[PDB]
Amino acid sequence: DLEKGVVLSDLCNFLVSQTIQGWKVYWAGIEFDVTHKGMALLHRLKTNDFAPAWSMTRNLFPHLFQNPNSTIESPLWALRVILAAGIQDQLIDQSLIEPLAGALGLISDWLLTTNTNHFNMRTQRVKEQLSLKMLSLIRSNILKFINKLDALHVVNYNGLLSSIEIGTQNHTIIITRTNMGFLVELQEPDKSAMNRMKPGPAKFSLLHESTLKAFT
Amino acid sequence: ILNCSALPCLLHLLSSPKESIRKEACWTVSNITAGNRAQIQAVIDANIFPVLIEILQKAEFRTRKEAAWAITNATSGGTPEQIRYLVALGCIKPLCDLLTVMDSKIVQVALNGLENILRLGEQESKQIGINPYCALIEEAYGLDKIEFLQSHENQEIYQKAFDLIEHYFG
Ligand SMILES: [Cl-]
Repeated sequence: DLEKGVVLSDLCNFLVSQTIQGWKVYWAGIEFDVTHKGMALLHRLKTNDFAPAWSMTRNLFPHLFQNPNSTIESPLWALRVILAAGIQDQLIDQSLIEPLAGALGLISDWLLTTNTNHFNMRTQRVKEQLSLKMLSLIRSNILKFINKLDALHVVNYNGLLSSIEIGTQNHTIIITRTNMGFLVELQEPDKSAMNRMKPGPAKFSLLHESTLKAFT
Repeated sequence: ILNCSALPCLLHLLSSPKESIRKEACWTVSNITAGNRAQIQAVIDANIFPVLIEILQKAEFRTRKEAAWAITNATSGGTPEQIRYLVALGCIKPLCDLLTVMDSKIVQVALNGLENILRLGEQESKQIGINPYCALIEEAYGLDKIEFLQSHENQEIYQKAFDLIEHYFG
């Protein structure tokens, strides 16, 4: 009765409030503090208008910075991609009931593909699936994925893990930890952006350390 | 560069181990499926569409793109009999899957293919006054995925998406 009203409000509304630092985001009962820090630099690295002679980050990710078919998105987009990835990683990989997977799938697709703050859920089979258990399941698995991201080390030349890849049917999300912060990038499922000769498309952005450090 | 006399020649090539072959085989089928109604019927008679739809889900992306083009071309120039056959094989879900991809070109192909199926439902509604393929698209999460495309960047996609919702759904 009341449960549905609340569960819908929380899952189907990605609230964004503009602030001095950047944005205040609220979704699925979770607060996030997104910021502009790094985005200034991130643009200069791609267009190649920076002071120093070279950049270590620009060299490590040429499929992003030296790719004419890549484009930069906002930190809000970065957050959505991580959230979408958290759902896709922890949950959808296991074998669970099909209407639940389709529900999580739709929600991750809404986060990943669009920039809309409201999700008008028109698929009916899913709409009935929306429970407090479902919300609870998402919340915990978002937190797990964030802790999993916090466990990453900054890109290095040892054997220490520094990134995470999530491969869906239609996408490949890669989140790598750098000195700037978490470099979030979205490629085609065949990773066509890596093709050095004729590089495929890729959206990417930065999520600053601070946003995740609140949870750790 | 090479020619074939028989059509079931390609049925073998679509089930090869090499992706590079399968991809180019699908590209060839799409050219045949782009033709007239008898040419489409030839492909139906050789049992090619069943393996195309299997490819459209299971195969890697570059191959799926050409398999998609092939099926959308069938729905474009195909007869009411031929389109119903594709739907019976279960091509709507495979098409709805493509709606969320990054490549705008492939999204438009999926939208056209779905529209072709939906416009056929307008005729079928006159012949229970309801479009049968609306229910099937909703159940394949297509309705929501089309809803997403209303807010898409590309003009040609978001106008098509708005049109489909107003005309057939909302
Ligand atoms: Cl909380």
